[PDB]
Amino acid sequence: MEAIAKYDFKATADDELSFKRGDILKVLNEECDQNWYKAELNGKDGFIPKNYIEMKP
Amino acid sequence: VPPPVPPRRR
Repeated sequence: MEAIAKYDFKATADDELSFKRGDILKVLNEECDQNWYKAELNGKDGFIPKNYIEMKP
Repeated sequence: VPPPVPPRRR
């Protein structure tokens, strides 16, 4: 899924990763939280909130 | 002012 950050977000944990308002993410998985997506950025992969991004699968 | 982030604990 083409994930696009609507806002600037700094992770809160080691499992999560940061993005700046406008990053292009790569959603590799989603199979639990209807609040956290496991996407890819900056040579890393982690959890990101669905309310801080505009989804386009 | 970005949204209130969800509680990341299921």
